[PDB]
Amino acid sequence: MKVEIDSFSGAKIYPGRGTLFVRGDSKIFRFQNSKSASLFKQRKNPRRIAWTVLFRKHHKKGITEEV
Amino acid sequence: SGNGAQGTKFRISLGLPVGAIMNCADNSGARNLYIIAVKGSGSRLNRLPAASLGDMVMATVKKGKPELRKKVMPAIVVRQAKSWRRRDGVFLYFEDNAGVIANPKGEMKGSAITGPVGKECADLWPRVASNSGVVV
Amino acid sequence: SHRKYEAPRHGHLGFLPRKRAASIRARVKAFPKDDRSKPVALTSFLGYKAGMTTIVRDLDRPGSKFHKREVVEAVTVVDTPPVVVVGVVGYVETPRGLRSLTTVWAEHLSDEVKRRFYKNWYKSKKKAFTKYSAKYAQDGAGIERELARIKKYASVVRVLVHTQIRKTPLAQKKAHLAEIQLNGGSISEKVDWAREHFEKTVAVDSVFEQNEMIDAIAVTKGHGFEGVTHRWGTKKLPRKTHRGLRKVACIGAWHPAHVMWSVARAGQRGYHSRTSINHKIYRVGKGDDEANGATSFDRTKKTITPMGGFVHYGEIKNDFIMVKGCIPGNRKRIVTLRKSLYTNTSRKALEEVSLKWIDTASKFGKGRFQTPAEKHAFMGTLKKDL
RNA sequence: UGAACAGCCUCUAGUUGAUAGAAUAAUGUAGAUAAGGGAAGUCGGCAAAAUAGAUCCGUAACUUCGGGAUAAGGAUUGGC
RNA sequence: UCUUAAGGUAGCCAAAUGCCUCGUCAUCUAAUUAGUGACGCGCAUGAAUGGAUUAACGAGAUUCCCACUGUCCCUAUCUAC
RNA sequence: CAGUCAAGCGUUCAUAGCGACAUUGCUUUUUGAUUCUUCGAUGUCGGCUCUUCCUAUCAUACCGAAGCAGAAUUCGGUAAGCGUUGGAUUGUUCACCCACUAAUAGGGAACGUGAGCUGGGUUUAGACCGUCGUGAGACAGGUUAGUUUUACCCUACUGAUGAAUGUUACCGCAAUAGUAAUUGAACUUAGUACGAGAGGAACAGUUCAUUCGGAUAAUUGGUUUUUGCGGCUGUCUGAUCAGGCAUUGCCGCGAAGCUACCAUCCGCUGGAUUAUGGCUGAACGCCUCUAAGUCAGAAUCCAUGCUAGAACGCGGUGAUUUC
Ligand SMILES: [Mg+2]
Ligand SMILES: [Mg+2]
Ligand SMILES: [Mg+2]
Ligand SMILES: [Mg+2]
Ligand SMILES: [Mg+2]
Ligand SMILES: [Mg+2]
Ligand SMILES: [Mg+2]
Ligand SMILES: [Mg+2]
Ligand SMILES: [Mg+2]
Ligand SMILES: [Mg+2]
Ligand SMILES: [Mg+2]
Ligand SMILES: [Mg+2]
Ligand SMILES: [Mg+2]
Ligand SMILES: [Mg+2]
Ligand SMILES: [Mg+2]
Ligand SMILES: [Mg+2]
Ligand SMILES: [Mg+2]
Ligand SMILES: [Mg+2]
Ligand SMILES: [Mg+2]
Ligand SMILES: [Mg+2]
Ligand SMILES: [Mg+2]
Ligand SMILES: [Mg+2]
Ligand SMILES: [Mg+2]
Ligand SMILES: [Mg+2]
Ligand SMILES: [Mg+2]
Ligand SMILES: [Mg+2]
Repeated sequence: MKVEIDSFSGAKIYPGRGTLFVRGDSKIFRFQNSKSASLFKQRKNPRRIAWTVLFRKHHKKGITEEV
Repeated sequence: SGNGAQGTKFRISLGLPVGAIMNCADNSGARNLYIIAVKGSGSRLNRLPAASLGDMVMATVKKGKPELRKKVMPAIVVRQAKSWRRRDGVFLYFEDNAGVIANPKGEMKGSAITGPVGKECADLWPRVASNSGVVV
Repeated sequence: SHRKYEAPRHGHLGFLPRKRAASIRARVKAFPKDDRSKPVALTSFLGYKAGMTTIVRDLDRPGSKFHKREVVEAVTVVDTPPVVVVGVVGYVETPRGLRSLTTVWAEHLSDEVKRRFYKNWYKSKKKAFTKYSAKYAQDGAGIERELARIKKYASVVRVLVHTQIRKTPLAQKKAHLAEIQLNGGSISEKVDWAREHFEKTVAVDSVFEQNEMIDAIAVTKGHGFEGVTHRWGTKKLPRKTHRGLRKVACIGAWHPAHVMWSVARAGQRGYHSRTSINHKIYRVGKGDDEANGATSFDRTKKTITPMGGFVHYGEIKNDFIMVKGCIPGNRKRIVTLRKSLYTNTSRKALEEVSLKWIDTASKFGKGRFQTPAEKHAFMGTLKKDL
């Protein structure tokens, strides 16, 4: 197996979990749950949601990894 | 499935009952497909025959060039838009329903495929696989 | 006139009546055919249904599309603490059916097992088997004679064992006692096996084995009084139906001037005893071992218990049995596990199974992590952490 | 509030009257929500859903020249 | 050629008026006893018994299309009494 | 609907398959004839839902015959265990086409089923047209609108308690009643057998699927009064914080439970037979599956298994009160 990375919130997706979505332009988006999937359907910018990993890195929260 | 069915496929959730209108995904010049039957479907009281990804269906063109109108022809569904569970454990779905035109043997009338196609449909009809651009 | 369009039935006529079961524990109505060649061993076991989970295993089936490729399946986990052998009974065949002739119990009984004999344990003298205990304290006077009486007769020997409810997270505090036929040989040897096992425990790994083909026997989940539409899966009446629509329109013709027994009607649904067959064991867990959920490829020290414990059940501190598919009965219910009645090759009952990874994520919702070590690693430190 | 003696909340005033208690089975009455499809149901789109205010753009056939017409079809609407 | 007092003119139609009839042709549908447009020896249309058309209007009847939806595939759940 | 005879058809040849001229029957799913019951009322067509039964078997199981080389087909037997559909038009029963399927067989149960539904038709009263009648009016001629009442009683059925069997508790037995699984496709066999070629299988094996059934909620989806969190409108509490009201104020997410071929798992093998094909073998010195005897065999029957456990069937076991 290979553990997946969520396209919206970056949360780790384990086998058998979440839903996979293929857009008409052949891009695939994987959602760990219905919560992220629904927000994606409302055109919500991941950068504007306060708990997505993309937001946290962009706002430098818990970024003590790289010096 | 039927004459052109090269191999077997696992069961996938039905998402296209009869009377559904479905997008035409090839270059044959048809715009949409109207389902009137499904090959290999069973019989039951009041149970509408339903189509799934990769199933050969008896379809009819509702929009397109006139020489494709007014006549019935086989078709093969290439996009489902309803989530189904692959035995690897994933639920996946496209954003719309799509299919192509083929003869009873499975030779596609068109020559090219627009948009991605499902891996189950491509693995089952060799001719559809050849003209498919992106397979998932 | 005749039926306009022919349609199959609704429900199963061979599963009548759909009444409540006699007891909360389903009774094994048949045991595997006995062969007097193998060593004396049990043919069943007692366990409790904890919950379901998700497993990842490489399918191995030549010719299939997913041959040597990865698949995801769902299994149920049954807690199986070892049971205590207390008492054996013999059965002599009669032209009127099998009949028990004698019962020989153990000298000492645990507190939990004898609580089954009292409907009010708290206000009681707890005088269970006290004078029967006085049958002991002499060498073999009243007991060995009864055992010999079993040997001279009683072609079929069954063993009375009870669960150790105190080892489970349940607050039941009362044991479950049941019978298991021994399918060894030389019935004189059968009772010898039982007597040596009085006041002694038996682990589940001594009965079932990996990849073995077993069966589940338990009482299903009850649902109380149920309408006909859901009790039998009948067609709902159209929307504009006066006097209700979740019914059956015609329940019988004019003649016979009676309601047939085969017409679906409203009644209690669920809580029936069922015997589900053909369920393959995947893993025989050991409670005295951490990393119960660790496979040869996972290699992480995690037990089968998910984060926050199994929903409505708790933890799996004891030995557990996890079988492919779903078994009848809800969580916290006693379940009886049985050997297969017949030898089945099927090229799928002979399949060898080796797991890859166990879904230990919390079942209390859309769980994301598998271990608090992983959760802390992902989220980093928090305000609760100092 | 709002175009408004519309609907919604409040002041003066007036009531707190309609046998009650305990549970939350089936079938009901009233109100709802439903993945994919979209009338294939049905005698029949019955019922329900969809549209809806205001501002701006645009508006066919036909015609008794008055209408059709809010035709159709589009865009905008908050707070500071 | 017989006959009436006159012999259905202008118009219109399988029309709410046509038995045969599910009339014939075209369109509409994959498929239509439905609908529409044409034909008219029309059982038994037709002129203030008013004929034909008619914009607008209609809680009037009928056909199709778009959007819409548990009407349905196929049922499921929730709340109050 | 089925026989009996057999002039002929069938290249020759009555009976592979048909069969005239005649003649014997069966059924009451047609329509007739009669008026025996009902006019101090048994709710009439059709459709929807549902159960069971019949076989004159459409398919599936196993066989027999051919004008059966193969494939396809036709006739016939045992067979009602299982299934026999989705639609366009019509109120339709009926009918006709489209399409799938193994097939889209035929019927009954007060022409099954209205205190189960609907009311499209027929079949009150309003109204329109055509024909007829001077007229009121008539028309199995056409059209439109037209109230579908009650079950709390007994039985039946599905579920649910329950006295007496010294008391109570536990573990059991099994008389009886019910029963279930069904079908197709693809690969391989094999472009082989067979055939001049054209064409062209089957048995064994594998992967699946159709219909049905019993469960279950790990995942996905649905459901929201968790009124759990957040946001938004109007008003009210001097403002803020926090809140009330708008019959759950509205929207987004939403655990648990319930739930979906919208989700997952599972659905056993033994004997005796039918039709039929055989053995030995007389009757009938020969011959014959039959007369005695006997072998194999169908989705058949009975069993294994599964369900309820006689509340007047039974067994084993623990304890069995002292003002
Ligand atoms: Mg959810
Ligand atoms: Mg129907
Ligand atoms: Mg029938
Ligand atoms: Mg179910
Ligand atoms: Mg009504
Ligand atoms: Mg959960
Ligand atoms: Mg104002
Ligand atoms: Mg006001
Ligand atoms: Mg009152
Ligand atoms: Mg219909
Ligand atoms: Mg007139
Ligand atoms: Mg009469
Ligand atoms: Mg009468
Ligand atoms: Mg009377
Ligand atoms: Mg009556
Ligand atoms: Mg017969
Ligand atoms: Mg009759
Ligand atoms: Mg009926
Ligand atoms: Mg009745
Ligand atoms: Mg009238
Ligand atoms: Mg009048
Ligand atoms: Mg007149
Ligand atoms: Mg009349
Ligand atoms: Mg029996
Ligand atoms: Mg839910
Ligand atoms: Mg012989």
